[PDB]
Amino acid sequence: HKDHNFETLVTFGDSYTDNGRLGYYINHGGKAPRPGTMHDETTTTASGGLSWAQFAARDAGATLMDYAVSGAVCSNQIVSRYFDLINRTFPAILDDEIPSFQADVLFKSLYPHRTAENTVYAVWIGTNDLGWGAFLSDSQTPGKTISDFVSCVFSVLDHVYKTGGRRFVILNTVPLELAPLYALPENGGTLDSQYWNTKTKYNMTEYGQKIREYSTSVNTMLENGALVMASLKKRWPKAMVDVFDVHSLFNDIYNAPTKYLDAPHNVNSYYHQCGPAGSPCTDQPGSLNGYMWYDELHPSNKTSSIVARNFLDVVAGKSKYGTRFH
Ligand SMILES: *[C@@H]1O[C@H](CO)[C@@H](O[C@@H]2O[C@H](CO)[C@@H](O)[C@H](O)[C@H]2NC(C)=O)[C@H](O)[C@H]1NC(C)=O
Ligand SMILES: *[C@@H]1O[C@H](CO)[C@@H](O)[C@H](O)[C@H]1NC(C)=O
Ligand SMILES: *[C@@H]1O[C@H](CO)[C@@H](O)[C@H](O)[C@H]1NC(C)=O
Ligand SMILES: [K+]
Repeated sequence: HKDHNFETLVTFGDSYTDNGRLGYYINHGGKAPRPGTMHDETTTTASGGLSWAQFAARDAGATLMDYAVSGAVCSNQIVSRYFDLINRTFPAILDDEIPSFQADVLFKSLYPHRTAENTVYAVWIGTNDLGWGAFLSDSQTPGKTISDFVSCVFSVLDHVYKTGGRRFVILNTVPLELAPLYALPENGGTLDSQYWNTKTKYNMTEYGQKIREYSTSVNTMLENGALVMASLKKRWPKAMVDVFDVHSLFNDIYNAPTKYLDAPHNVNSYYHQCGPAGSPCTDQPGSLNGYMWYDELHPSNKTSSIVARNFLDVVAGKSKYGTRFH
């Protein structure tokens, strides 16, 4: 615990990170928690267990403030999706998560001693922005591009910086073409999915290559844009900005699953298999620790634990997956 040089982990993102906040919106009339209150934490997330942020905070002996909301995009002004269950859009980072955090930091009951040195701020967003019903189906605000998505991520860091945060980690986009949702059926991919219930009406090869181009392009722009902003444009004076190349880590797990997963070392299918309505559902035999993917879109709790251990290495300034900018 004392081997990790922070006391508080603040996370922004989507269902890869969420530890109960969409559940709050669902159960409280589609409204965020009141300022100075957090949602109830769950230990059963979209991973089938803990999210990476929970593994990381537990191993660091850190308090987790997890503002991630399942379904989120970076900015609803760029692209949004309607969640009928809450009678509004899925919450987004700029529109919903950041305003919550900005209100909460004024409460000592939540943030007893938040300093530039003792708090790490992480953002992991893009899975929904780049995917079906968003940029992949050209559903964004007309004229917006994936370059505007990258600009939004840096705007998240501006808002954190403005509150006095200085230690930033951007987690880049995963290889979404390897998620069974976007993979070809011949390689374990879904047919019609709860996340894309018309997938089989499309050239699945073309859409999977398009999401590879979008994700790799965003990853190039996140790393070199962060370098420009941090090192040339003076955008975050005296901040430390890490980029965690979780894209390479996902490829490493996918390509060598016997090094990372328990039997059956499955990377191309998914543990929890639902019909295209999202119901009914069957779990595969054997351990969840033997699956890269809890479902066709979400990394397993086992994959999430691997993300967490590498994240802590990135925060320590000693990781093959970390690039640090002062
Ligand atoms: C991921 O979550 C699964 C499911 O909860 C965990 O696996 C089980 O762990 C318990 C405690 O060891 C066992 O008794 C069960 O037999 C397992 N399966 C079920 C259905 O409960 C797994 O340990 C978690 N992995 C990580 C890395 O946290
Ligand atoms: C959405 O609106 C319906 C009907 O107006 C209502 O019954 C329901 O409680 C709303 N959902 C949320 C989470 O507010
Ligand atoms: C589907 O997309 C792939 C990848 O671009 C292409 O090679 C193939 O010709 C396409 N098939 C059809 C029927 O359009
Ligand atoms: K610590």
